[PDB]
Amino acid sequence: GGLGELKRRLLFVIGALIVFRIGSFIPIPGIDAAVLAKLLEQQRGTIIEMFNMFSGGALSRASIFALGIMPYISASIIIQLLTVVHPTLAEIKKEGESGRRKISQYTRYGTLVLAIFQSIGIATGLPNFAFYFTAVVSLVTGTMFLMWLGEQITERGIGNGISIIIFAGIVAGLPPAIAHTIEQARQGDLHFLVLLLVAVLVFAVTFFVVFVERGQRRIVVNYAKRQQGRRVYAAQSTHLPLKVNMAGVIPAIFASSIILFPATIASWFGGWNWLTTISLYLQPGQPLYVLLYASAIIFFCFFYTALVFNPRETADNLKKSGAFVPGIRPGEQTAKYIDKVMTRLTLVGALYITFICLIPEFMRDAMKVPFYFGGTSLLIVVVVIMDFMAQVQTLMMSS
Amino acid sequence: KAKELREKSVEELNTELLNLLREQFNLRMQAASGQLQQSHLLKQVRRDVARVKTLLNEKAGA
Amino acid sequence: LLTTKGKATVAFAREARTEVRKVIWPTRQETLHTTLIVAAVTAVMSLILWGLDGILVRL
Amino acid sequence: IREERLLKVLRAPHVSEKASTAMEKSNTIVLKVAKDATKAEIKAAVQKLFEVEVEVVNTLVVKGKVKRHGQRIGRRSDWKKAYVTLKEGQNLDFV
RNA sequence: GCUCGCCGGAAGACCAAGGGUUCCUGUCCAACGUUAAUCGGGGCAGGGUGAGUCGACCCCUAAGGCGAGGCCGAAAGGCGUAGUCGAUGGGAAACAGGUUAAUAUUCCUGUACUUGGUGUUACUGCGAAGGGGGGACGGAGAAGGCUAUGUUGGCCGGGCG
Ligand SMILES: [Mg+2]
Ligand SMILES: [Mg+2]
Ligand SMILES: [Mg+2]
Ligand SMILES: [Mg+2]
Ligand SMILES: [Mg+2]
Ligand SMILES: [Mg+2]
Ligand SMILES: [Mg+2]
Ligand SMILES: [Mg+2]
Ligand SMILES: [Mg+2]
Ligand SMILES: [Mg+2]
Ligand SMILES: [Mg+2]
Ligand SMILES: [Mg+2]
Ligand SMILES: [Mg+2]
Ligand SMILES: [Mg+2]
Ligand SMILES: [Mg+2]
Ligand SMILES: [Mg+2]
Ligand SMILES: [Mg+2]
Ligand SMILES: [Mg+2]
Ligand SMILES: [Mg+2]
Ligand SMILES: [Mg+2]
Repeated sequence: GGLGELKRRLLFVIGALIVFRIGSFIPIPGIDAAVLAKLLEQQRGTIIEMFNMFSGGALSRASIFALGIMPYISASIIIQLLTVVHPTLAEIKKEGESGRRKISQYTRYGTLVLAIFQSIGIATGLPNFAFYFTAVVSLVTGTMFLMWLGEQITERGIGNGISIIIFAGIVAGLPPAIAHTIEQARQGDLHFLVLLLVAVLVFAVTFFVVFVERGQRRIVVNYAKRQQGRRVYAAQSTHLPLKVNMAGVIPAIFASSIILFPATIASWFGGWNWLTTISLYLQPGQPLYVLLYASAIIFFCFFYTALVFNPRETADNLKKSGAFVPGIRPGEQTAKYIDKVMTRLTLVGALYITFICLIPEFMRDAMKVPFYFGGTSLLIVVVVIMDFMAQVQTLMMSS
Repeated sequence: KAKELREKSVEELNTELLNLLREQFNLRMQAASGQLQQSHLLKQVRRDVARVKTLLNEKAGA
Repeated sequence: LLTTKGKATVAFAREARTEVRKVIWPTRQETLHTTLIVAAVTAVMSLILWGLDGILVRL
Repeated sequence: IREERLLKVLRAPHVSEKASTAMEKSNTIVLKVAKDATKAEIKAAVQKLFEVEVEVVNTLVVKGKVKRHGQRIGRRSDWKKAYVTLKEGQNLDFV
């Protein structure tokens, strides 16, 4: 960070999420400001506070991106389905640079029209055609600005752009709720025993996540090399350090977009009793929701991690460099081995993740205390810390 | 050690020997699986055992 | 189909345990390392958000 | 058999493709055990320490290869590999 | 990969022996290979040999060896009794199918068998280093009954070029 190279990337990201938080306050019609500021006090539907985390306080206060970049991810999965079932997209996806980036531009162009459609869904069902029109216009202007803004953070900014968009979007929604808690902390209105029990549980859960990350699962690999220069004499044991979750950053945001999609389509109408059947089903006070949610998390984590690594490329690499897993045949069998093993790991990873998601709600149902601490946002925050500290160390090895 | 062990009775010493042997087994078991980062422990236990035995003998020898 | 899904999940649970045996047991030193590292990073992000939004909400 | 002797009998769990295949297909573990250990002693040790019920024990003795470290010719040590078959209900612990 | 040619009572499949990792996979090409080598029975690294029924061990002896005492001999030693060793011989029991890059009558699937130990139940005179039977034995010849096996026909799949 003391190097201007990464420092300007970070001061690009900071500014990007600062105009994210500038666009987060801009009213949907021309000036509805006070009217909306009344409607965002939730005369109905408290859980909409979750919808204000990913949008940077859009459903909290009056913005141009209402769901934020959540439409994009809802497209990012859709095309990713269409790439699988439809062969014609499966050919363009394997096509290298322009072929993969044309699919990403079709994901961007499906995204913007999905923001049009969801602005149609809101401004038809929930709020009310002049208001409807100003709604659709401000919402597509915001989703477009933010989509550009998050493809700029991937390039001239730090790390992955969309990741940091959502991560800092939820990170920047916290301070008022805790400001009120620490103002009531010099009084004692809400007892300090429950709040310090949750204060120690956030910290010990994050600690357990990062302790399960501390001790790894390492596959011992061996190198036998003596260089022909008669100098280097080498028998080397190198661990391949498998982590319980492989970049658990993105499938978290993905799974969250797939939670909030039926909550957008079903709950904005309410005149549909089936839609409200499933959006009440999908309210996270119920075991049914957590079942559908579990299947979602495991499917998206398995699919995404299976996407990331190519165990045949990794094994062939290991073979090229003159490395072997002792006792296992180089080539295909190393592939099958590391793949089966990585599967057996990542499944456990997505499992303990679905548990960090589910448990806080049963804890809040049993206990008197009733969104940031509900298990989704706790996890995404643990992942902001993990992501930033892994990306800092990767370039601290460089610097 | 070895002063501390001389202050123990014979029964206690046998129990001690069993404990040491169990630690030895577990240790080389972890070492074979490549799960043992600290190798030095082996030499520590293996030697401690000897100590115990040398005591047992000397107590049954006098 | 459901009994084969059952036996499959039982096999995947055997795999689970197999990967639990390679899981490292409690250590208090790495506990304090993790603890203080994450406490520090969280304190940094919190001081950023507070230094900004405290003076922003105040105005 | 005395528990002192048992503890010195099992050297190490063996890894390989064939070991893997064995463990998955036949519910069988493969151990590297003492040169002088017997099918009896091995059965006893695995039933004692890993708290599992054993069906049957097969054994073989691998002869050592002949290797050269910096032109010096050594001859590696023979060792006894034991295939151990657990009862089908038994589950596999690694400790 | 497609043609062509050779062996086929062997230039084929499998054992004992003698060797001892040459077996299998990866990788390497200096040396080794009567040439080249990207290949190897070469270098380097990792694997691989699973038995109550196969063999050895074991019980029993042949030739022959050793041999308590013993006889004989300058000394060393030589011979030999009781004994005890010695297979190339006698002595209990497993087959078909599946499977590995590499083992399988050894693993697995199925269906068996043997000899001991212990327990129940019924019946009952048991007991050796001794006694008797058996084990237990040549050459040639013949032809009667068979199977291994093969050919035709029937059947079944496929083919009308
Ligand atoms: Mg068997
Ligand atoms: Mg054997
Ligand atoms: Mg040696
Ligand atoms: Mg001829
Ligand atoms: Mg060689
Ligand atoms: Mg070969
Ligand atoms: Mg050349
Ligand atoms: Mg040459
Ligand atoms: Mg070779
Ligand atoms: Mg036999
Ligand atoms: Mg004789
Ligand atoms: Mg004499
Ligand atoms: Mg004589
Ligand atoms: Mg004899
Ligand atoms: Mg013979
Ligand atoms: Mg015989
Ligand atoms: Mg073969
Ligand atoms: Mg007789
Ligand atoms: Mg005759
Ligand atoms: Mg016939």
